[PDB]
Amino acid sequence: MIEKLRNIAIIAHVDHGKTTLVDKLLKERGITILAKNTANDYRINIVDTPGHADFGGEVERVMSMVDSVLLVVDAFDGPMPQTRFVTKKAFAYGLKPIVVINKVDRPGARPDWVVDQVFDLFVNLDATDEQLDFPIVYASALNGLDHEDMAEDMTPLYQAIVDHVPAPDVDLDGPFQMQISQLDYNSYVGVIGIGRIKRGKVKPNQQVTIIDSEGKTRNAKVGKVLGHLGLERIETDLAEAGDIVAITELNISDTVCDTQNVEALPALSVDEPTVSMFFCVNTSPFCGKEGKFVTSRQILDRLNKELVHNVALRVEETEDADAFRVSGRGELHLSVLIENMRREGFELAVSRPKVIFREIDGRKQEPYENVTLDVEEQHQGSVMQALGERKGDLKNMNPDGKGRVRLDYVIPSRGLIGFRSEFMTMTSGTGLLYSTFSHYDDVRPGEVGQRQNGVLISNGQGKAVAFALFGLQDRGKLFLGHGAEVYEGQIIGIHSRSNDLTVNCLTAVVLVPPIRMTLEQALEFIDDDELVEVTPTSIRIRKRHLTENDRRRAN
Repeated sequence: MIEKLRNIAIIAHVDHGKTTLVDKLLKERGITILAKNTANDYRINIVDTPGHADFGGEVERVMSMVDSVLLVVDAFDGPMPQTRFVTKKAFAYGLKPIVVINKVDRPGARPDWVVDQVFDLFVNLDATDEQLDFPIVYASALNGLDHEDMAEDMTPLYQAIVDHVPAPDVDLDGPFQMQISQLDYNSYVGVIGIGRIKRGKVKPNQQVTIIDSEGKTRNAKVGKVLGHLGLERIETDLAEAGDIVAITELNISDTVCDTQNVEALPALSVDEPTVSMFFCVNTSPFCGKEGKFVTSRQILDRLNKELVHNVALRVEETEDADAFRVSGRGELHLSVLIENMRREGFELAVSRPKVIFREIDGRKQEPYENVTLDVEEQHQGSVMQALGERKGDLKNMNPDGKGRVRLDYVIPSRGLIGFRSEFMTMTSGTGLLYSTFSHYDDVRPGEVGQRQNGVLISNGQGKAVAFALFGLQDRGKLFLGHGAEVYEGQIIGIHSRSNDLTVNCLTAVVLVPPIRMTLEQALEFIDDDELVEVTPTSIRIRKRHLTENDRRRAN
């Protein structure tokens, strides 16, 4: 069995062979088509390499599993460049191609010319080998010159895979050990851990442990691929692209292994998340009113549905039955997921975006971002200073002659959380800034992403009145204007000092117009003891615990 597995991935374009071609070894799929050839039997998994680029690095994860690749290229045309993004990543994991020139039959094809290209745009693609690049199987659909030529254009192909692809360097014995490479979901089945087995064996009930930390759960059902079809399975062992259920929320990169003498799997590799935040069921006094989906049931079902084709997203279950550790490549990764879940009719509450302090070697490495800001020459001071105050060391400034200046800080994500809102206030809109995650340098040390002020909090359900809002705006700025239905817990504006006030919003009358707190703004605002409650219409900000005497109880 073990020295006769061949694991490859395919690549193509629009005049796709693909399937067609993988159909033809026996629209549409996919993951992963387990062909099987013999004159010894060979299992041949043939995993699909997506033409789309979802995000993060979906293709990276695919090639965790495989040891070579099919590169189908149209003879008619030649290797066009959604093939290009993949094949780049395909050589980086040091994989040997098998080029396949499709549809040489069809009467306007340039089979040689193609191969001239399939080096050219291939030698500039880096490898560096190949060379071979052989591979080199001239296929047909409806199956002359070139190779062979040319019996039943079907058997030679089988030989090409088995002679140049090696079986995967894996260990049948030791413990059990599998990386979750891909991951998909169903509304009864659970979440399924699609993987290729790195060590050992899996019975369907067969207890195990899961990692980054200490998730231990029993197994249930463990279906392997077989044709366009995953069948249930009494046991599948090493090397097989075998796909598995019941464990958990199970995640990408996440790894399995015997609950004895193991732990764990490496390979980050470049998609790992930088920010945790809690998504939880809306427990407020509008706790199901302004929009439809609200059961925790509903939300996780939704969250896995993203988790599937969101490679950057990582969802975890809690000590709470109603909450979840949603993690992402960014915060703007999450604000999206949230905002979209608003527009779908979901109603949920979210804890502030606390970062991910991972740790390379000894010291807490934490995440950093290359920030760039474009401002008026007046603001420079008002801007430069505040970022310094956020542990944002300065790289460069290219002051562009006009009267503006460009500033290029690097900051810790931890430290940039909040800034966006205050940056607009300094520059009064003429404040062009955005950043991008850069790398994971060492911790800064000191507590930094922390706001000075405290909030004004209403003390019961009622419509607001200027008989309170006109006199409370002598304490700070308000998030609401006249006649908005609030509750005991709704933060309703920032205070001038750092203490919080449990006030009454209820009991020329000119209220200065309030603040347009956007979703992201309210995320980059709230404390560890506060929450953002999102309905499909409204954005509400509150306190984790709701009555003044419930806050006293805790703090």
